[PDB]
Amino acid sequence: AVPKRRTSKTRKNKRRTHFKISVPGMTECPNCGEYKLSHRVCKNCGSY
Amino acid sequence: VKRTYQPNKRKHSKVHGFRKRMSTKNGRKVLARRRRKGRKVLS
Amino acid sequence: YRKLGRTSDQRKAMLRDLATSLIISERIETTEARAKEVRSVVEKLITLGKKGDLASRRNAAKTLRNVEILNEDETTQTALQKLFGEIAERYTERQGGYTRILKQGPRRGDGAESVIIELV
Amino acid sequence: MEAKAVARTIRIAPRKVRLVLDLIRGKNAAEAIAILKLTNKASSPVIEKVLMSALANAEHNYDMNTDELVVKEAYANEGPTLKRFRPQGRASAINKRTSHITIVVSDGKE
Amino acid sequence: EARDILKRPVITEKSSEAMAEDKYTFDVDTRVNKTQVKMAVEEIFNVKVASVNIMNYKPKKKRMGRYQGYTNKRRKAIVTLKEGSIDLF
RNA sequence: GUAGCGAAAGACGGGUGAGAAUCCCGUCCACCGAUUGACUAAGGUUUCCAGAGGAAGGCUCGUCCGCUCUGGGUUAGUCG
RNA sequence: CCGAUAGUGAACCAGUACCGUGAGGGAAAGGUGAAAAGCACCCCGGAAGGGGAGUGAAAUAGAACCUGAAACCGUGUGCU
Repeated sequence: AVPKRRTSKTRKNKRRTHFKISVPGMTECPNCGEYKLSHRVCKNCGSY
Repeated sequence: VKRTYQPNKRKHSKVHGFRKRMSTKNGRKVLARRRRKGRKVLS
Repeated sequence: YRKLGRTSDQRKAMLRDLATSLIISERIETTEARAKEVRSVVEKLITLGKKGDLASRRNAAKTLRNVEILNEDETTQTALQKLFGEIAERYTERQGGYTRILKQGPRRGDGAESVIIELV
Repeated sequence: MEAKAVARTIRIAPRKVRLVLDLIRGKNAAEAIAILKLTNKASSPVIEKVLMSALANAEHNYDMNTDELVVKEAYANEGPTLKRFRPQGRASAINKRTSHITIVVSDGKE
Repeated sequence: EARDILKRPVITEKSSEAMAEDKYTFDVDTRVNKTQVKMAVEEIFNVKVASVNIMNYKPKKKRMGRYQGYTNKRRKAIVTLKEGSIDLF
């Protein structure tokens, strides 16, 4: 239960495709505040 | 569990030791060797 | 219900001392779920204090603790005294809720989606 | 146009941090700073510190228009790893890595 | 005689706490005794003593940058005199 | 970015500071309970204490440390 | 005759660190610049690190510092 062959870098990065990370929404605060995310109270000038 | 080397200072010095190995010719042979190697340390 | 991964007796003790401290503060910062589930507890509990009977007093004293706020002017009283004489008056109307809560950002030590809880 | 700044031999792997830096590749400072204050790893505040000095440079020295600044480029590469152990009763080893970080930030022009 | 033996007097918090009283401190030769010490200083300083204690000390180890070693042992010593005092600084 | 992160109930507040789950103060709670308790021996050799410090170390963190630096620290006619 | 995997074990901290109950075994570790002339001062940063400035014939000559290969790791890019 250990490697037979070696890991080709092709196969490596190919697997690491969905190894990512996404972001936060990051809207403005028109109800109250500065650019502060969708319905978002103040982390920096926020409303909801 | 018990392993080796339950130290005693005195017993160390006794199977070792200057006054010890200066007793015998076959002891005194080696101190030269430490000195003919220039190992800095004795006993 | 919700388990928390902690154990049952630990959990009961946790929740009750939690609610205690919260009475002392009226609001506090902690994790999310721990507040999510002290929520309904202390809604039941303020529901009790809304009625003032000796029986409710007794039932409260099961859950609450042997504590003393240094009340103002160097004064002193308990969670019990406070609950049955400072608060049920205040929320004497309300028909649910009685609290509110505050999503916040993660914490440093972990990805702790923390929350402040408040009172309403 | 381009200001620059660089973090030297930082106690993180590029495999650890390439991802956090693969987002701002082609963006503005403003959105980017927000993202750094938003998402929760330990890379973030450091990278932010870096940019703040980078634009301290760009402005104190080159005096360019901040909002029109986009990311020119930014990445990192390996560095001087060190080594430690695990007791275990008998021998056992490990390596602590580092990182060489670069950001270049332009007014998107020449 | 009698002056090679006391290499210097000692000063610190505890020393000054002792100089509060008639208890004074020195660091002296390492091969000596209370009695000869007394016999020395009682006539050097022209004073007399009630008592004395002694401790000894091992070399606190030491290191300076790829070159290290030890201190020297110290025959720290104390005297608890009875009359007069000392015009020290 | 896998496996693994060694035994003992923590919670809140207050503080701290650039920065806090991991430091401090507090309240409660909890555990040992012929003991994870206290003593002495050996054995260990200054890890001790007062400060100062993040660099390296600490199996996470780190404003803390048995880490570092500095400075101090062990007192016998009866004890042995 | 060798020129730092050589040459003696050792061109430096060598019979040394280290290992070993014990005899005994036993390492690794050379190269700034002609001149330290070893980056004055500003900016950011908790600092560390930096960007300028300034030095120098030169700083991809910045103290681990002559060049600086390859494995390895990255960023762009034209055709895919």
